[PDB]
Amino acid sequence: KVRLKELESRLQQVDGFEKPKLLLEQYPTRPHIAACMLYTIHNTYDDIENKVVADLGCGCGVLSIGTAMLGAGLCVGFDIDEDALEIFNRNAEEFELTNIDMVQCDVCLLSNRMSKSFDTVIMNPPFGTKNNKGTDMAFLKTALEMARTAVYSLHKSSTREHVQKKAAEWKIKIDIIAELRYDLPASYVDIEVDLIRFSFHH
Amino acid sequence: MKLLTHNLLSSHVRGVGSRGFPLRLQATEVRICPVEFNPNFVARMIPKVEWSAFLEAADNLRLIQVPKGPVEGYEENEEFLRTMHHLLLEVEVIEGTLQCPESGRMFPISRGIPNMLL
Ligand SMILES: C[S@@+](CC[C@H](N)C(=O)[O-])C[C@H]1O[C@@H](n2cnc3c(N)ncnc32)[C@H](O)[C@@H]1O
Repeated sequence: KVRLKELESRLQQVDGFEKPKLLLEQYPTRPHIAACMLYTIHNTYDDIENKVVADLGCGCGVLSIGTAMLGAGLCVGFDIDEDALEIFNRNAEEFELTNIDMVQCDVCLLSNRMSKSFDTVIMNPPFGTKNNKGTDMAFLKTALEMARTAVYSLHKSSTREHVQKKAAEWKIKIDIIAELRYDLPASYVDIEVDLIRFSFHH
Repeated sequence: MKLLTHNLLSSHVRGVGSRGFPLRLQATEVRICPVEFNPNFVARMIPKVEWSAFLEAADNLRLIQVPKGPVEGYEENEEFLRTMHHLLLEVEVIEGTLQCPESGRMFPISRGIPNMLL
């Protein structure tokens, strides 16, 4: 059993972006957020161990590193930026984690080959507007198509009513499991996000 | 890129519609990476593997004696699960290409990472 403080202490040692790309909203998931999110996914919902997990917008890999340490069968990170994946790969090597893979792609443009290809999808998506939609809602639609069992995502608490409305329209189950906050890189202060678990009717 | 990942990226859910096709792998550099053997995980992956895509990719990589499908009582067959663990998780494509069947375009695998970005 990996205790919560140990998990967080390990995730403090994940290296971040050398040159974050502002237009891609590149910043690492904060270790306190990542540890609480992953610990809950594992210990409350048992949605990591022996599962195949996708991390959308995996960045430098904080969420994927933690997922691999909690016993995923395989965690596959997806990111549009080759520079982020190079850092993610180095992190995986420094942690000696071999249950990880990664793919460079635009998450909003994946083919239907990805349909129902993972047990669980986790993500800290970007929020900027793209084609009249928040990018996190485009990530969410993709994640729900990819996931067989559950999606865990972070969305702005100020957008909660919209996320609930879309979940109702999509006939998806939604549960707000935590209200969190973290600071953005100084160049951008506080952001209030919901940790949300999406799941499916049987 | 592991062959389980190739399979995920390649496979379609088979249903009433027409057949989908996998990404064709052509590797130029491979490595072997030990992965901790998780037999419960391997067992639940077996029914999810698209075998034809797995066998095609394994053939390109010059893998041998590859199981041609699930064996009888494979959940209790440690040798079968160990073999499939190695072939699905421990043989990593480092440099190569993935060919898109609808386009003929080649997507590069470099440093083990497929770049599917257009
Ligand atoms: C807030 S960061 C995610 C943090 C990540 N969990 C980490 O620890 O580094 C958002 C990530 O989304 C990626 N991204 C932005 N747009 C994308 C897209 N269309 N497809 C895939 N990744 C994208 C960025 O490159 C960035 O790494």
